[PDB]
Amino acid sequence: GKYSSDPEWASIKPIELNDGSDFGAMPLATISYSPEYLEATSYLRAVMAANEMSERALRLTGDIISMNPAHYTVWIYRAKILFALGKDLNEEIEWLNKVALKHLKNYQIWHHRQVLMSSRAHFPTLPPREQDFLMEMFAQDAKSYHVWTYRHWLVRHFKLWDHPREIQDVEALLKADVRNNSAWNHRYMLRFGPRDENEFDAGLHNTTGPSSEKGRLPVVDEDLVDSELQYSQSRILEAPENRSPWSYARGVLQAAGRPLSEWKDFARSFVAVKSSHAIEWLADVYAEEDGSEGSAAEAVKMLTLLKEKYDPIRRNYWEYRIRQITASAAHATEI
Amino acid sequence: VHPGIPALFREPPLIHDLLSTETTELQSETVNKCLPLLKGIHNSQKGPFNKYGIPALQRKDHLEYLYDSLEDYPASFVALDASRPWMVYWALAGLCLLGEDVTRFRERVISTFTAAQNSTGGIGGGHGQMSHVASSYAAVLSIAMVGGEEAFKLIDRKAMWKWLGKLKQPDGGFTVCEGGEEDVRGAYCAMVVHALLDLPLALPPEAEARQNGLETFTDGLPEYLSRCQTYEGGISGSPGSEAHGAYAFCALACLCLLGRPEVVVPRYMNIATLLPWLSARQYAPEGGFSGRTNKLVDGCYSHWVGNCWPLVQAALDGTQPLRSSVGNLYSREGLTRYILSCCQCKLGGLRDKPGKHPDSYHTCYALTGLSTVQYYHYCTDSSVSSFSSAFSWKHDPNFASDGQGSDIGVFTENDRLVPFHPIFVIPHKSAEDIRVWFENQSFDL
Ligand SMILES: CC(C)=CCC/C(C)=C/CC/C(C)=C/COP(=O)(O)OP(=O)(O)O
Ligand SMILES: [K+]
Ligand SMILES: [Zn+2]
Repeated sequence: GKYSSDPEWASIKPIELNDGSDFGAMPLATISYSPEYLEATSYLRAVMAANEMSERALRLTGDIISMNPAHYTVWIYRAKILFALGKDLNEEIEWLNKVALKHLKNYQIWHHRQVLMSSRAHFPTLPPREQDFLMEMFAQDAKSYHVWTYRHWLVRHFKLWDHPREIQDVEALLKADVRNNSAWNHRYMLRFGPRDENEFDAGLHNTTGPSSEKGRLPVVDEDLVDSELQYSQSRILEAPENRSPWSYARGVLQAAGRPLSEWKDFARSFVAVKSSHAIEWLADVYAEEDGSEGSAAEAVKMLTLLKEKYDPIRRNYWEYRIRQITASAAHATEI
Repeated sequence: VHPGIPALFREPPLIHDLLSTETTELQSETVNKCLPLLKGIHNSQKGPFNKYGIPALQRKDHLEYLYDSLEDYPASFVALDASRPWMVYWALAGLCLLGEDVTRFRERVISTFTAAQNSTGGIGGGHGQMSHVASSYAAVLSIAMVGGEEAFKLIDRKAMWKWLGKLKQPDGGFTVCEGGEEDVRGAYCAMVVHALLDLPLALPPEAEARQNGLETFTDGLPEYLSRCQTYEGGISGSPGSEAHGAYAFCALACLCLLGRPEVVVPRYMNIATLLPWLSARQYAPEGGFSGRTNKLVDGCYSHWVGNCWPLVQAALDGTQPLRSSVGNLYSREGLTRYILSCCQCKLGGLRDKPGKHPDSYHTCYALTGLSTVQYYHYCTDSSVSSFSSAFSWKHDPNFASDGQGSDIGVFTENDRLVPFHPIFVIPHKSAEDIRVWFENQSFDL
């Protein structure tokens, strides 16, 4: 055994695996671990029990990660050691990049990155090639949930909402694939996400208010809103059945306290139907913001197009909307 | 092609953009793989095909797959080391769904989790792994399913309470382990463990979160979950992240552990945006649910998205006294077609989608979703608890249908599974029995 024969390791006795297979009934879903993994993990048990913060323990964590990067315990213990020993975290990040590139789907690696990067003593400002590394990840999987979550954290931590690479990288990803919802979601954070450092993080403004008003901005930059809506329309015209920019625009209008009817004519231009989202948009405009006679019937017509032709799998939801509108109209008719 | 299959499940959508991107390439490929299976004409499919053109649930094949999944794995499966408690849960859950008595696994469950419990509290992936809320959730649910005083006694409740108290964060949420990530899955798993073991609501007297003005496990929690809603209407894993079906389930189920659905859900979530986003998870012709906007259907979301529906529907209907209902606001027919026509592997097990090998995670959650469509699940004014609302959920069968319709049961009664609790994701009796047993034990000194 590598560890058991190494004089570097002589001073500590490993703790052997107790899986339950010896005392009583047979355990379930067992794994016949390799001898190398059994030995390394027996030494890990021993060093963690001793709370050992050492160079040998650090190497051991690296070895275990090479065999199993999905071992959540070893990553947490590794971070403890790095901080306890005052290790160079720039070098740890360069190593972590290599592990990340080998295991694209691994999320433990990305929590570890956040833990390291959060240390202002080591990383007082955004490292100069950090955004490029995130783009090397997105070039391989543009919707990676853990990498996007890390990038959200990074923006809040280094206050990057107006940093031009955040918007540029979103725009490069949306040029490559305008249907990348993860990039749209990050765009919303950049443009409309709450920034008050004295408040807990939130996806939307106004979470202390009534839930129907969630997202409402306390102060609206009207020119920014116009610009973002223009951008959304431009992207929609490239691929009108793409849900992402329509949902983004609804979020923008909600944040701004503006009505869906600001886009009535735009939505009508897709109606011969080029976008089911345009139909749903009109349904809501006619049902919720138009108080004129006949508007409720038109909303019902739009929802009937959706249930019969343009998005029929959601028929029960469309029918629920029709029922709501019909009840509302009947209430209006009686008052 | 069988006459019982509507055109909706046999053709791609009517509207098709000219612009090709990676998203549409993958979406097209997925539709093309599903279509022969939806039509029931793929040579991999086993009958009998019912009047709606859908193959039987292959119960014996799945049983054998799930029993096999509880035995030994070779060295190559080392990455599953930290997931061993999940593997036990996914298998026992699938076996229960399929109508097996899992009592005979009591001793083996005890043997498995005894070594995985840490003296300082909680359960981790196995001997020497730190306690983790997901391992602890999987272990508690497994213990609930097998039942018995001996399995219940395995857990050190006081140590579990002390350890869970260490995970409570100033912002109201929970980390998944000490030094680990904070996300809504962490909050949901922690609170399920807390509820099923009847832990004290107060934080331990020395919990660090008390320095931040918090007093109980639920202090600041629904506010935290509200801050995870996104502009899309869905709910993300942590604030500002992307709306995702798995986290919507975690957050909605967690809210329903805090009070009645019709009180808590509309208070902390904007239902006006949540409802259409949840509805938009379902695609045709596939019939199944995707987890996020512009991504692909996957049979595991039959649970994560599917079981959001009884929660949201209860928020709209209100508590039923022991009356009309909004009904089902998604297509049970589509989901059933996706699971039975597309997600069954000929050799046993269920899968994410055609082209994927089965695994026990996908087997557990596709079956859990199939069970959902077969029941009315609703909450009542009658609780087994002495989290009151969470223990008030009851069920009635939603029987197999005849004829066409917008809200129909296209499984056969031969395909009927055991009902699962929509919050606890185990049978109602299993959740009831564990909670009541712990309610009747004094908290350890
Ligand atoms: C109780 C509990 C543990 C709940 C959580 C369960 C759930 C599966 C968590 C993960 C969700 C999310 C980050 C998936 C993205 O993976 P993906 O990109 O591979 O999948 P996608 O394309 O479907 O989004
Ligand atoms: K997990
Ligand atoms: Zn899946």
